[PDB]
Amino acid sequence: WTATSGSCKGRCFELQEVGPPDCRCDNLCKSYSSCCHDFDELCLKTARGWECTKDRCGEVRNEENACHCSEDCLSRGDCCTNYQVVCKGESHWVDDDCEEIKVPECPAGFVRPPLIIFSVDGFRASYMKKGSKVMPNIEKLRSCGTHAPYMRPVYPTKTFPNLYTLATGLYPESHGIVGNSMYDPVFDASFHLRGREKFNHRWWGGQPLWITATKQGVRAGTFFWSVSIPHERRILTILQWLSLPDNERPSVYAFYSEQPDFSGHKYGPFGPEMTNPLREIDKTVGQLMDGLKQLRLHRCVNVIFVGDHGMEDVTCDRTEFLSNYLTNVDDITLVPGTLGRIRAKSINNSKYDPKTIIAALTCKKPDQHFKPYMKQHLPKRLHYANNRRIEDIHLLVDRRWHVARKPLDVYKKCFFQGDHGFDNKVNSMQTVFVGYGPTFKYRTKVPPFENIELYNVMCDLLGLKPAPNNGTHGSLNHLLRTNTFRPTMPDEVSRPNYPGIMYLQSEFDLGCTCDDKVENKLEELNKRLHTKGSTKERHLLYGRPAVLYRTSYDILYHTDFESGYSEIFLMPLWTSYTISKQAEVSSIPEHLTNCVRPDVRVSPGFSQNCLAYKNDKQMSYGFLFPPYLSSSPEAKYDAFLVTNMVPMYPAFKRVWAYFQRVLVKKYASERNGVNVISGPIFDYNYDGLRDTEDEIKQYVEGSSIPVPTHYYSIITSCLDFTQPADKCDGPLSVSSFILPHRPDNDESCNSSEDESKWVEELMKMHTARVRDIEHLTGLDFYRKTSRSYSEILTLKTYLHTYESE
Ligand SMILES: *[C@@H]1O[C@H](CO)[C@@H](O[C@@H]2O[C@H](CO)[C@@H](O[C@@H]3O[C@H](CO[C@H]4O[C@H](CO)[C@@H](O)[C@H](O[C@H]5O[C@H](CO)[C@@H](O)[C@H](O)[C@@H]5O[C@H]5O[C@H](CO)[C@@H](O)[C@H](O)[C@@H]5O)[C@@H]4O)[C@@H](O)[C@H](O[C@H]4O[C@H](CO)[C@@H](O)[C@H](O)[C@@H]4O[C@H]4O[C@H](CO)[C@@H](O)[C@H](O)[C@@H]4O)[C@@H]3O)[C@H](O)[C@H]2NC(C)=O)[C@H](O)[C@H]1NC(C)=O
Ligand SMILES: C[C@]12CN(C(=O)OCc3ccc(OC(F)(F)F)cc3)C[C@@H]1CN(C(=O)c1ccc(S(N)(=O)=O)cc1)C2
Ligand SMILES: [Ca+2]
Ligand SMILES: [Cl-]
Ligand SMILES: [K+]
Ligand code: NA
Ligand SMILES: [Zn+2]
Repeated sequence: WTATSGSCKGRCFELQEVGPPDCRCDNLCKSYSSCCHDFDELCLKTARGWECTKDRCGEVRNEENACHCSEDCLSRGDCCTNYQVVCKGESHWVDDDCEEIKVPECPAGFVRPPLIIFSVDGFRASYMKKGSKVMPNIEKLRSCGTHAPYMRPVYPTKTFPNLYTLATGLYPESHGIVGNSMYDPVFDASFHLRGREKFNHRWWGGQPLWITATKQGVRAGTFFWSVSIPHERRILTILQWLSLPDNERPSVYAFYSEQPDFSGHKYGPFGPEMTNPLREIDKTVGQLMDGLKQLRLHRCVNVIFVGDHGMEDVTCDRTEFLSNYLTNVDDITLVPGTLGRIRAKSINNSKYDPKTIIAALTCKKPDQHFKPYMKQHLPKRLHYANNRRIEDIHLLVDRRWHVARKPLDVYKKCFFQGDHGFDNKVNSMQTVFVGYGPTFKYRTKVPPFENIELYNVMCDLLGLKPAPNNGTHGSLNHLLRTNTFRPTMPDEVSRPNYPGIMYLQSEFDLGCTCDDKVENKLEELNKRLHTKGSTKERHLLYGRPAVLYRTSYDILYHTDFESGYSEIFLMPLWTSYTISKQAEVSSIPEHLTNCVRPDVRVSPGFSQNCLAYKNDKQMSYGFLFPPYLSSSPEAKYDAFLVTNMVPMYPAFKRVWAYFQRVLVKKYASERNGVNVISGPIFDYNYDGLRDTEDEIKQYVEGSSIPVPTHYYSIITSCLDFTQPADKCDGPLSVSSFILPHRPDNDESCNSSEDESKWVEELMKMHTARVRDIEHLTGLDFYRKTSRSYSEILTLKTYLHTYESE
């Protein structure tokens, strides 16, 4: 109930919300059915439109007008945005040359440059180039300020998950808004685009920027605008707020546009109808900048122009139907569209089985345009699993397609030509970032980055301490002229041991054998030096990784590789090796096929054993440093040490062997040498974070050898590929992956073919940031380079995407 009989007199777009049944005058009262009776009349004036004309100049203040052209309007803070242009012979902001803003130029009483976030729904990254002729204001912001060629949204690339990720710095799995539509089984409640449940605070986790600001004494404009408030009015309201007295004036503001998304859905991302929405957004940017200029704020405010996601061509006819795969289609609930999420229609039905639903959906049709996953098997880069609102069964839908339950769902609901929501690596899903103002750099292009990073930067812009989030604070320092955040490297928590030779061969009873009993003073000081770290500068190029948790581990040196060997997990946490352009690939000699050798530096009690692998009929083993890349027949024996062994399903060994035999050398050839760090990952609770030992769900049968959920590799080289990886004077180039360690290759539909037809495709799908690996392992990489730490942070957030131009 609202007693809608109070009044908005002098309260129009009030900043503090009043509590029902008292009537509201804030920019959200409409959405709650709570506005006072006179809200439209007082607060939503439209008379005479949005612009001054020659004949309105110096008019007598008529309070009924939408905006004003009277002499007193500047001091009132309510002129039309083109007032000075029409009536005072001023130029529009867009017509002025750009001039570097070296320092904030702010009216007296401003304690900090205000921040204005101008968010545009569905603004695909290529609109910047393709619509440039019709967006002169946006283009000026872009070329004069700091811009990225695109910004990566989060998955799913829908509006709510992305705007709330912008506001919090969190992955959807952590902030809780995991789609535009959700069921939370704990609440037994559903979240929908339409309706009232979405307003309940229990959906919205983390701490969004407006709450972070308020808690730390920085006042915020109210971020959300009711759909019926026209754009012109939103701008005028922001401009009016900026005229409040110092003690009342917010420092941070948000504008949101439903365009171009609204039209993109109807006409497709490049429909001829899309030009007008782009012109109209540009005109709105023009109104804001002209309005700031009138208030002498155009060289004081930092403006961020940011999108939530792009838009792809998608039509009704490109829909896959679950009714073409499943017999039991009525026993499931599907969240449909550009992603799929499946659960049982009824929790009382004990005949529901996810294993058989997944199998019925797996590689069933030659050109199948979706792929089913258990959520924990989704690419780790999507960070889309650790939330009870995310159903166990997920369908990743190919770009340009939909998934629906039954045909009736599509024609009893072609309307649309655009949609979005797909995998956040998809080119058409990328969106925009421009920063313009005193605190951003001048005429600077920065590489693409992810929208989870922006919260930290928005906090830096406002002098706020960010709540804990998934950005990597300092990774976007290169966007900023000042207010940079200068982090220190995390402290190493565990120091390694450096074991020498301590065990005799006969102390080991591991059930392992090797054909290695064949017998030199010249070459015997040589082997000793190698085991003491003589070649370590070659193979460990960026320092050893730091272990950021409490554990017991040994550094092990070898001719061709160095490893940090965990006495707790019985295998390396990391193995580091460098492969030059010139390196040669050899085979595993016949006599050494099943060779595993005790490591006399490491106790039998802290070693794996071959008997466990023999007994475990499902599980085989692989090696972290690849025997194929040994530098000499003699060095090859090191690759067969029990301390280089890791557990691997036979199906996974197909993947791993092709990576090690073919791909590593291919990259070294293409990149002029590579440094590789590989290792296991254990993430049994799929939270993106390193497991402790007591979280491990699977061991090699009859042993304490834990089975990894994933294997990573970090592959580093010189960005200037004229220099070899091991003699690089400047910036680095990296690509990484986190491959799922699975007992089958059901994910790859072409896996009965030769590994040259499917393995690299699988690896590309599981591309990762070094930072993703850092979370999953508790390791910190690149500790010793000649590069600045912020540069290294940017490198650690880099994702190699494998999309074309
Ligand atoms: C991305 O960045 C984010 C933010 O930094 C990272 O997420 C953090 O990770 C931490 C480790 O997982 C986690 O710390 C835990 O906090 C628990 C208290 O949680 C509440 O308080 C915070 C602070 O305000 C709040 O943010 C939380 O909000 C969550 O939950 C509500 C709903 O309940 C949601 O509205 C909200 O969206 C958010 O949900 C997300 O996180 C939760 C986990 O908290 C997930 O379950 C959800 O799926 C969702 O993803 C909370 O309101 C605290 O209780 C934990 O302490 C336990 O573990 C420690 C280990 O140190 C142990 O010693 C303690 O005893 C305790 O164990 C006890 O409880 C266990 C479980 O019941 C039980 O098994 C034991 O026996 C014990 O009884 C823990 O410290 C932190 O909460 C989140 N923060 C956020 C916002 O998500 C994230 O990791 C980053 N991602 C990556 C890949 O890097
Ligand atoms: C919620 C809302 C955005 N809103 C609003 O005023 O937002 C202000 C804001 C600005 C910046 C923020 O973050 C920051 F500053 F950090 F960048 C956060 C919020 C009103 C719109 C209603 N909405 C929809 O109806 C809607 C629209 C489209 C889709 S779809 N089909 O997925 O495209 C789905 C739903 C979206
Ligand atoms: Ca984990
Ligand atoms: Cl959704
Ligand atoms: K076996
Ligand atoms: Na297969
Ligand atoms: Zn949309």
